[PDB]
Amino acid sequence: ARGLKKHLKRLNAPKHWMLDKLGGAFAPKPSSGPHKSRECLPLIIILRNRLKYALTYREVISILMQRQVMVDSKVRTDKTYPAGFMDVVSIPKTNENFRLLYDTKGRFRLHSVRDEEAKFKLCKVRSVQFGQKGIPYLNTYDGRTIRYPDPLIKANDTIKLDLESNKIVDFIKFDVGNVVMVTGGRNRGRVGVIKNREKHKGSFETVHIQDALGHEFATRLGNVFTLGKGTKPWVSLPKGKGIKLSIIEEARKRLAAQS
Amino acid sequence: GKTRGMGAGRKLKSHRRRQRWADKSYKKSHLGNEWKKPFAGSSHAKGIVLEKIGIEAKQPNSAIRKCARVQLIKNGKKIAAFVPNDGCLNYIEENDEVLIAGFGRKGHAVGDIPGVRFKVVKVSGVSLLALFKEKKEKPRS
Amino acid sequence: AEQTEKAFLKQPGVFLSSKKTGKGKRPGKGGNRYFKSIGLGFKTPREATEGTYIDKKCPFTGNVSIRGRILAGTCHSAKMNRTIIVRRNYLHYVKKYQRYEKRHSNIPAHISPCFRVKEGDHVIIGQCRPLSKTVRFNVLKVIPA
RNA sequence: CCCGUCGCUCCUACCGAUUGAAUGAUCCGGUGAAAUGUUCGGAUCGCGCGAGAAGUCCAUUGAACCUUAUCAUUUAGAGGAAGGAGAAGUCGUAACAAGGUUUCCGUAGGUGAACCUGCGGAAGGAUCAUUG
RNA sequence: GUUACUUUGAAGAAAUUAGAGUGCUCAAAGCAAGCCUACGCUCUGUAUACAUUAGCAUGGGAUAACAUUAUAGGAU
RNA sequence: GUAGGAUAGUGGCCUACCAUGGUGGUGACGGGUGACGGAGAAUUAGGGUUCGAUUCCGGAGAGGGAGCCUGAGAAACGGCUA
RNA sequence: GAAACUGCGAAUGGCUCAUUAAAUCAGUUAUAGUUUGUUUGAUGGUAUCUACUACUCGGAUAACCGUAGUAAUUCUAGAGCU
Ligand SMILES: [K+]
Ligand SMILES: [K+]
Ligand SMILES: [K+]
Ligand SMILES: [K+]
Ligand SMILES: [K+]
Ligand SMILES: [K+]
Ligand SMILES: [K+]
Ligand SMILES: [K+]
Ligand SMILES: [K+]
Ligand SMILES: [K+]
Ligand SMILES: [K+]
Ligand SMILES: [K+]
Ligand SMILES: [Mg+2]
Ligand SMILES: [Mg+2]
Ligand SMILES: [Mg+2]
Ligand SMILES: [Mg+2]
Ligand SMILES: [Mg+2]
Ligand SMILES: [Mg+2]
Ligand SMILES: [Mg+2]
Ligand SMILES: [Mg+2]
Ligand SMILES: [Mg+2]
Ligand SMILES: [Mg+2]
Ligand SMILES: [Mg+2]
Ligand SMILES: [Mg+2]
Ligand SMILES: [Mg+2]
Ligand SMILES: [Mg+2]
Ligand SMILES: [Mg+2]
Ligand SMILES: [Mg+2]
Ligand SMILES: [Mg+2]
Ligand SMILES: [Mg+2]
Repeated sequence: ARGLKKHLKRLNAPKHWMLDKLGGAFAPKPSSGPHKSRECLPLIIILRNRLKYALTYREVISILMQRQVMVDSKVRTDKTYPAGFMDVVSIPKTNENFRLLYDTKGRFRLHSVRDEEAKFKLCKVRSVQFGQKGIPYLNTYDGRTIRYPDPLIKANDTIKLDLESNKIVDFIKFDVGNVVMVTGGRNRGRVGVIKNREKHKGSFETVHIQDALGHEFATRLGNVFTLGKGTKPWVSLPKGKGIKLSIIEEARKRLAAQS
Repeated sequence: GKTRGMGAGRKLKSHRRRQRWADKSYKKSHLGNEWKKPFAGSSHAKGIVLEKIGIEAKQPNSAIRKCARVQLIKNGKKIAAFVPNDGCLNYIEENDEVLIAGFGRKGHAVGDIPGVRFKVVKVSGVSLLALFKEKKEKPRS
Repeated sequence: AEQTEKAFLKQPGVFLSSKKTGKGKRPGKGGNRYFKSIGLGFKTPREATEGTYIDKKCPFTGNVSIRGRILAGTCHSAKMNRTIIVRRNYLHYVKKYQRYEKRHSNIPAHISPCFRVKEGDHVIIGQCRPLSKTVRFNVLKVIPA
């Protein structure tokens, strides 16, 4: 190519969007934004495919251009706006507040939240460094930059951010014994407590996580998001509480429900 | 005996590669000579009828097998093509346009006809089968 | 001593004609020779800390950082100026015959003057940015053998 | 039952004068559009200044062409010489029996053709055998 | 001293293949859809597996390969 | 290899000087391909064999070369210059 | 509100497989070796200093209008505005 690609073929869309194979030749290409294209959920999918408020692309645009949808307390009129992990989606007209979280199967789920819970969100810190004039600052994995951060905060920690004031109200250090959710890989959407951390010089760090039922799994450091201090998450989890159920037990539950 | 060393994979591969050329079928499809043959790797070829020829049948049979000398349009090569069915040579004329197919044995003579590897399928855009059964009529011009 | 070129060779950023003295100054400060540790558990040779050679491509005293792949091999050739050929020997699996064949790779690598290498000894090379047409690796350790 | 020359028809390639031909890619040397940079230049335009076209100078990239040579893929050719196939051709009878001179291998020579002969060799011999 | 080898883990686009669910009238398919007609509900579903070699991390130390041994210039 | 130039930047990418180096029967170099590569397709004891121009990913081209303006991005051709 | 100036886009998409045999390409790496319109989050303190508009600087040009050239082209020259 001679420059940036503006189209996304439907087969090339991320699988967790769950787009029909014969729905069309194209999928909504995520716009530039706080979240990466492969790790986002465009507002068009949320409003049309998931919530079914809009029956078409045109209806999605019509709904959004009325300034009726807010992301992180800010009105967004971009259909392909990348809304990702921990983001808050609010529709004041319908009195609906949603938080984007990964289900046990690794797909974004619109988790309904209370009004109080909709006033804050969690962020993961990438690094802390000095800006111009020697002013310290940190940036999160959702594109945010915060100046004069708490000196105790460091990379890979989780900060509680108040959307109304855009200030850090609390933070969690990345350490063993903290409940976390996996945001990538085959174990995406699972929730557990860190057991130990393996660090290799000049290589990715491995994190070992134990599920509430005792199941053990490991993942990379960049795929681990801390949800609270100790074993109690700071936000409400979706249905299933990040517990991955084997296909056999899922089938047993389905058959039991059938009768 | 065969070589069996665990570090002797290269020799086994090379020996098989060299010995594959002794296989006639492998050599035919890997020497790149199909493009110098009259059909040049095609199932069919069109040509112009030059002359009707009778070919004596091979022993122990005795017959005159009717064939046509055809020049292929795409490369100008001249071949002998058998004209099947009774009295079907009467539907062929000099300077006629004929479609030629293989004789079924992949470039080899068939039956008691010596040195003939092709047959006529169509004449003047009409299949010989239709002409034999009177389903169609040969175009006048 | 090492001024064998048409230009004066010196460590960049190391001021020499200072009115003060580098008594308690760190390496590279106060005119003291600059050196650094490359990490990954590798030890800085004692010949680079107290040497006088100037080599901008030296991992420990130059302007090249080590990142990427760390490879081991045997010194195949040491005829170039500050460059050696490292021969890496490995086995390639031949799937159809379930066997292996011998194979080798020649890897040009920069060798700092702090190392003494000879054709036939084991070396460890770290990856760095392109240094020449074919050189992308820096000698980090030598086993005399 | 069987071998070859010779005689007829057809088919396939091979050699070949023609200092053969075409195309593609590299090699030697030469010319070299256009553009870019540089030197000079100053139609002209605004307030002694600023901007500035045509043109010109030397370089860089370099198409295109010419010369030399080498590879790759095709292709014409008077004529020559091979092989094969084809119901009922001519001359012999070389191989099959000890095939009527056992056969055959290598080498050399010679005869219309099969073939003959010399030297050494093999049994795939027509002898597994003379302490007779 | 250096490797081969084996175990385990991460990560490893979709589509295609295998495969769970689902009466497009059946089927090839598709990713639908089901209860009841509640001004609704099922947080509806849209699983899971596979993936040579080479690379990364981990446990083992049998079978193998390369290097070394005594002019002590050896170990402490 | 040293010092420069150029580049968005590393690099014989280019220039000056210096050294004689670099690859190769573990097949270099040269030639052929009716050779774009892959995800994949056909057939299926197992091992294998054959195919992959074509809707997904990556690359290249716009009759053949070359040069270039605009621009964040092109050596663009439904842009320009030879 | 036509027209026109200004801004942006036209480097995406579609098509094809000619060239290309460690090359493209696959898996796996690196940029501490660079550029990146845009989106998202943060961040902008000294200009006149003796001229001395900042309650706001100056000169043009399109559309328009009217004199046209050429066989001819979103070929093209003057003139009057804003
Ligand atoms: K006959
Ligand atoms: K008969
Ligand atoms: K005889
Ligand atoms: K005999
Ligand atoms: K005679
Ligand atoms: K550079
Ligand atoms: K250099
Ligand atoms: K290619
Ligand atoms: K632009
Ligand atoms: K415009
Ligand atoms: K543009
Ligand atoms: K790759
Ligand atoms: Mg394109
Ligand atoms: Mg006889
Ligand atoms: Mg006789
Ligand atoms: Mg005899
Ligand atoms: Mg340089
Ligand atoms: Mg292909
Ligand atoms: Mg082709
Ligand atoms: Mg097509
Ligand atoms: Mg494509
Ligand atoms: Mg192009
Ligand atoms: Mg054309
Ligand atoms: Mg052209
Ligand atoms: Mg072009
Ligand atoms: Mg066109
Ligand atoms: Mg185009
Ligand atoms: Mg091709
Ligand atoms: Mg490579
Ligand atoms: Mg940017």
